[PDB]
Amino acid sequence: CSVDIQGNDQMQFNTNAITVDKSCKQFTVNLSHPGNLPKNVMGHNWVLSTAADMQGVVTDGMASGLDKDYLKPDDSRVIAHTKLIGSGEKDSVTFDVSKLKEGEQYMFFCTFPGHSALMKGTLTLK
Ligand SMILES: [Cu+2]
Repeated sequence: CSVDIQGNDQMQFNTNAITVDKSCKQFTVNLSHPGNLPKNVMGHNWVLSTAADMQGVVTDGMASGLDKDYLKPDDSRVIAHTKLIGSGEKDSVTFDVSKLKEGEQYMFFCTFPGHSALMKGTLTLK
């Protein structure tokens, strides 16, 4: 596995490169959030996808807007999204690891309006 990742008010993250073990049936991510800069001024998503899909889930996800969770509905290009948290929250995602092959490249990110540039990392498997 579990990671404990957290973003600031800088538009950053920490763990801009994850590694999930194969000797582990599921994976869980926990997002937290640090200063008082609300979920309309700095919210952070932790969405996962492959570095060939991101443009979908960033773009289509900024289309959706706030309420939709800056990440559209269904998106079968996401294997894991937490939700848009903000200052003082925490949330979590407990996904399968079936859902990921090995020898694929997966990037993670925050679909809020422009933080998918400084907030990206990688998820390789194992
Ligand atoms: Cu963000």
